[PDB]
Amino acid sequence: SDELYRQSLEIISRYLREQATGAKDTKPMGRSGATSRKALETLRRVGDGVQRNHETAFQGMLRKLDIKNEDDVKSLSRVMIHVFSDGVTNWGRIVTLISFGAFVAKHLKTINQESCIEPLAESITDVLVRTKRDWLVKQRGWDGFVEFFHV
Amino acid sequence: SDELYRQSLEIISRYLREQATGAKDTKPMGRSGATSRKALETLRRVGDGVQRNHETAFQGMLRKNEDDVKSLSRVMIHVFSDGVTNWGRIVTLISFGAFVAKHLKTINESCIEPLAESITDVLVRTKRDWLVKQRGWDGFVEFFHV
Repeated sequence: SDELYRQSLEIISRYLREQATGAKDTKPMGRSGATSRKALETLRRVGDGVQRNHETAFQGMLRKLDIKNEDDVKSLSRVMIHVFSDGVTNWGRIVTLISFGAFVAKHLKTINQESCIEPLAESITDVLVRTKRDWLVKQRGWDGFVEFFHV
Repeated sequence: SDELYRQSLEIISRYLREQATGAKDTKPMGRSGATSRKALETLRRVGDGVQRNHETAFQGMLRKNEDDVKSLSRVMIHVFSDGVTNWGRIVTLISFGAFVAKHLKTINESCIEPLAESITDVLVRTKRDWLVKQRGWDGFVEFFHV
């Protein structure tokens, strides 16, 4: 029973699969579906923006990770943990994480490997919920996230 | 970070340790150590009781080796999800984990810590919100007061 992990995995998996397939998973949202939806919109705008402002960096990182199969998607946990846990915990870091997640998912759809898009998301979630939990709790979670990127 | 995971891991690992070796880790606890110590004392009491009452079933469960310590995860998750979510089941998990730790303290101490990490992982993941409720280990000690 980890609501934070549940909603996080929902939003993240939805965004990473939507960024790849190009289609919107119109399936009904779970609990706090309003927050999840708004979070998905925020991630759409801000996330795509980040993917456009850091194309070179994401491309080079993807080239360096060399993700060709599911075992690689399993192994990238350590490096992800190392690079992400820079100690500096800001929402821009999170959005960067999920956006590169989406980039990687796109590549994983380019290569015949949509089968790896779902576990990847989990890994991402598994990091964000473990490394920066108490922080996320203190920032009112996704409710803060949305409220942070309001224009 | 995850203070719940940290404190839980400390308490669990230290109980499994003290039970497996007989010695104590005199090194002071981390944050909210006042609660962690009492949690360890409580765990000593009711936990040793639980073991001393469920020895047989415990002896049966271990029948089904550093390569399998990362494998007990699944069956532990399944069996833990079985039954109602009460403090007694958590105490059961920790006590049994302590006995399993004893087994490793006899057949070979190298596999105790990853076991503690597994226990803590299952507990704090499956019963996260229930544990952030009950004020955590504070409520754990409040449950078995006196």
